[PDB]
Amino acid sequence: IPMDLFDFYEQMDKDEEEEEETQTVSFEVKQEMIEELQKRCIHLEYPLLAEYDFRNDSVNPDINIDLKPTAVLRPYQEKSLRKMFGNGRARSGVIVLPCGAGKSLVGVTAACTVRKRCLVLGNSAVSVEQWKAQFKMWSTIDDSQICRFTSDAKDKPIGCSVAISTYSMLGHTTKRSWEAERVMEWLKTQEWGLMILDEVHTIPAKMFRRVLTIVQAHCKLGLTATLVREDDKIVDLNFLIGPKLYEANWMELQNNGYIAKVQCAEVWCPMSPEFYREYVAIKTKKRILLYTMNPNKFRACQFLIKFHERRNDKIIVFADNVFALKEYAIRLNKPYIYGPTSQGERMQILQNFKHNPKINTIFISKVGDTSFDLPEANVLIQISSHGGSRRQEAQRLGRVLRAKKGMVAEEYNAFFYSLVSQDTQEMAYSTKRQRFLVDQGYSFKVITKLAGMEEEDLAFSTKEEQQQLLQKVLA
Amino acid sequence: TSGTLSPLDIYPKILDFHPVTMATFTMTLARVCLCPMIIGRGNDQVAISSKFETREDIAVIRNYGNLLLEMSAVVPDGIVAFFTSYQYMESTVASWYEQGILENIQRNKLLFIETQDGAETSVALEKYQEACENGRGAILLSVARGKVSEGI
Amino acid sequence: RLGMMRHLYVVVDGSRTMEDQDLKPNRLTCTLKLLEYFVEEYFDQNPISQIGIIVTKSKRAEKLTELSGNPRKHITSLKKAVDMTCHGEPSLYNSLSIAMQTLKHMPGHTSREVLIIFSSLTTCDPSNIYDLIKTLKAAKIRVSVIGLSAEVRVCTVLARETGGTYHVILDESHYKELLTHHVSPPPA
Repeated sequence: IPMDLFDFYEQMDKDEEEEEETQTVSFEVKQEMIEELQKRCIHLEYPLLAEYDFRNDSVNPDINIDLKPTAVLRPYQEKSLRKMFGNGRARSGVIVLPCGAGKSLVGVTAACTVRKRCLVLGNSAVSVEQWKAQFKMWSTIDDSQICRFTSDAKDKPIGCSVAISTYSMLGHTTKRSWEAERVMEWLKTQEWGLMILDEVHTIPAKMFRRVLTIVQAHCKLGLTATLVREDDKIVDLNFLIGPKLYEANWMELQNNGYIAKVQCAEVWCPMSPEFYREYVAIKTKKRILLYTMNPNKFRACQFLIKFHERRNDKIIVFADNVFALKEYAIRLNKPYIYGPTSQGERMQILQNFKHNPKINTIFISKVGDTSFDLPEANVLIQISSHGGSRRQEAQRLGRVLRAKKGMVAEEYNAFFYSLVSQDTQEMAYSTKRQRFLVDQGYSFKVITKLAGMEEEDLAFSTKEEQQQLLQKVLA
Repeated sequence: TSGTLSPLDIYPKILDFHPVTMATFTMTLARVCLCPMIIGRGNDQVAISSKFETREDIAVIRNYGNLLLEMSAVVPDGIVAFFTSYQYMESTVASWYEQGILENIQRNKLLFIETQDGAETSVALEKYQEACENGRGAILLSVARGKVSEGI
Repeated sequence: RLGMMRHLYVVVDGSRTMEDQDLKPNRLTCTLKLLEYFVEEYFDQNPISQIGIIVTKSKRAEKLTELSGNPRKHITSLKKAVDMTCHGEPSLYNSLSIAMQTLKHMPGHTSREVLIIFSSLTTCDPSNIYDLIKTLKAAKIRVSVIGLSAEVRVCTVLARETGGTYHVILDESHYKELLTHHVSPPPA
């Protein structure tokens, strides 16, 4: 019976003296006792099923957060917290929802419900500042106990939620990675007990994974929309944070005056003289530029901007590469936003795009992801298949697009487009993209021709024009 | 007697005597009657704490004012809304005569306030029996203690 | 069946409440569609007869078909009405006055009848409706009401006082049963 049972720490492992012989592990591996990774503590179901239990004799009895107030979440989010009360730590650990519908609120509520000494992990200071703005109803004495805790200073019991910090490892002041042995954990190194991760996909990377791996970490919750990069690490995240409690939030459940119905499309474009000579012959990182700048595909992108500007729709055009961004945008004479565009000029372009009926198309680089209050529109065109994550295409779509007036309860009232050059490595991404969007509940189709592109003025009207671009791209 | 009294105990409690008991009518099936309760329908429906129901504006505005309007507009029949006091009744229905500009029901109902008059009471019951939602016993507000309890 | 001749004024509720989806597609669509089925069955049972069609909508009365003995006008009018739908609130007093004016003209041995399909709760008319009900019973104009989920007392008295036919309809099957009862002739 476990009334005497010791349990202790060595470098990244838990060893269990004079044992109760617990299920699901090897025995006398190198001594009479059981020995697991720290990170295996998460498997509380394997003892719970057996009817086994354990005690935290290493406890520290100091004080904790109360945060008694409540707020109102979206109908699935409320169902998702209600499930978490239901399931408990044996059968909980991540939630997936867009970066534009209430993820900050799920984190402050997840900490106010769970109610333990908490450390909040985030990607960015702006997101700490959005959390703070969310959290003001549960903030103790409004503004006299909230503080930041990162590379310049630390103070107070709370802040953006409870104490927030960043994932970073540049040196001894880049907080969570550097501090990962001092505080956290109620069961050993026992100052705190609860972990809330915003942007949770960020942690299972090869160096970062160690922050999570080198503890027992009692309660853990993660929140994300991108969930994984193109190589799919996600089997690891079940171990590292916990299993996935939720994924859906389909626009099928929020149509009539609520968000958008999006017609999704992929566009297959043919390939014009000289560009495949050179695509086929070049194996280097330049070849990405011949399939993105393919003038038949540029003419589809131009024709599509013209159709939706003729109807006065608002359009964001995404370009994965600053070269591509500027070659498309300067030719189409639409503003662009990227890293080196300043805050003053970005806020002028974005205010113009949202409120000026003359400024209806803009071009944007990778800087929108991971926190660029991207503006509202009704049309999204991606010039390329990229290598950022099929799941980030759906986060980006979801956070940017809304219903056009009048038509707020129809089958579709917003539009997404991804442009693909036929007979290239750009095509490989489609059978995955298509399967992921339809599994996310989206109506998605393939457009393979445009015989009305043969009825109007567009660029690259000759071989000589196309040759002028081909020489510039090759250089 | 009092019509119903089946749990029996309160009368012997009040008397400090133990009468002979008897149930002395044949009753009809439960299905002709329906006795609902209302409190909310999603997990975000938190405005009904009623720690100070006489002061909780958000609670009066939310399902107390809003559920009444949903139920009355959907179920279009002659329906009387009973209240615990005049002050609640006045706050819940903005009416033609509002206690504030900030009150949360907009729909044709009739009032039943103090200085009721025996002749004036009948006018409101003539209106409710004749037609429309509104009248006395119809889409009208009355405090439960008040005269409407005599009925017609 | 032959023995006498009937005059019947079909009156339909074209108020905003008739748009509702409670009775197939919506009440307006289900009622006009079954009412077309009734006209052909009533005229087949009653070869020497007449009908006229009135609606109450947007707080007025409008004549969809004039009083006549050819069924074709009435099914063509029920077809033409569905497109223009329903909005607003009844005008029952003005509809019983135009119907009265046509019915008063008719001779001694023919019936006087008004058939009303009712999905409202009152009517917008200022005029005293009780004076007009007294006048219907003197004139021998009989008024029947088929109501949707509704028992509002002035309509029910009005159908009882004029002859005894206030009926409630809760399905498309029940409405076809009610119209088919009205297809049935009077004694002679």
